[PDB]
Amino acid sequence: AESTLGAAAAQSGRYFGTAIASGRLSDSTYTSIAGREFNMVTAENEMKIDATEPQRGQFNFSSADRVYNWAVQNGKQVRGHTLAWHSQQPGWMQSLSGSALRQAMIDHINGVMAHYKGKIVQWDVVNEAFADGSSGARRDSNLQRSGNDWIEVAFRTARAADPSAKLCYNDYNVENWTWAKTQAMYNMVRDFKQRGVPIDCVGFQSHFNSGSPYNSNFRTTLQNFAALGVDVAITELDIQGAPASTYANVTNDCLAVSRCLGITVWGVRDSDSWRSEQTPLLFNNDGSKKAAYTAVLDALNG
Ligand SMILES: O[C@@H]1[C@@H](O)[C@H](O[C@@H]2CNC[C@H](O)[C@H]2O)OC[C@H]1O
Repeated sequence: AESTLGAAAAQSGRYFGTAIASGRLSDSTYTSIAGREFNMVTAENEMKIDATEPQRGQFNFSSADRVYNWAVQNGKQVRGHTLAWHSQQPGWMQSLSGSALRQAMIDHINGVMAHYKGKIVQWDVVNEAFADGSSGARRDSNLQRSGNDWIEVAFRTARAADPSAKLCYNDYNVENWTWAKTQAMYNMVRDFKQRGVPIDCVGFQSHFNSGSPYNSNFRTTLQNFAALGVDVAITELDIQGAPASTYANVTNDCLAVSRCLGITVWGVRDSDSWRSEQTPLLFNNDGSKKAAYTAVLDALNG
């Protein structure tokens, strides 16, 4: 047994990560608890398209590198998040469509991945490409309107840019095996594997709440994606109300699936959360451990 989340995960070769925000890196409580507890970091915003390429062709890695360097100085690996996405696009990219957008998408992938080549264990190459609801359709965006192949092109680009990185597709509302969105993502990954599209991993954001609740069948989802020949990762876990039982359940689903790489929670203290009103994380506002912390640690320790 181990006394911290990352170390406990590492006993089985897994990680326990968090999202890190550069604007919080002057908060001594934040940096010390995050430093102690996690062995994997995702930048909460700093590696997104707008942050890294604020004008076309003009990269700015200052905030991204602050997060990256904090991670490596503190003994963590890094998940890169995210290269191609409808959200948080800079204005210049929102104005592009079709072939011009395709070139810009490719250029963005190449430039960001080159900056971090060999340094990033997993990239969320593509984020949130499916619609919610019963259709299983692709989400509408400039990217999708450029062609159904946008996603595969992004992956092929990423494979060439950094052959050392695990290339992940990341999404939410894809945890429940019975949901249409989950099935759409399953069919995509299966199709990609069958056609030689390079994809190594699927990220389950795992933003569980009353409208999109955890189900025990998450384990079935994880198993079934693993059986396609991809790793699986829980990438942005948070749970409305931070119920200890649900947190243990998710943890045990990862531990039960050999291809589950690890778990990232989407922030440190409840007050750091993008959904702080839902108190959905493992640490209280004052940095103390919640009941859910103990349930996760105990699960990681068997
Ligand atoms: O600061 C928030 C940030 O937490 C949020 O992160 C996204 C949550 N939804 C899924 C995405 O994959 C995450 O990047 O993005 C919006 C920011 O304002």
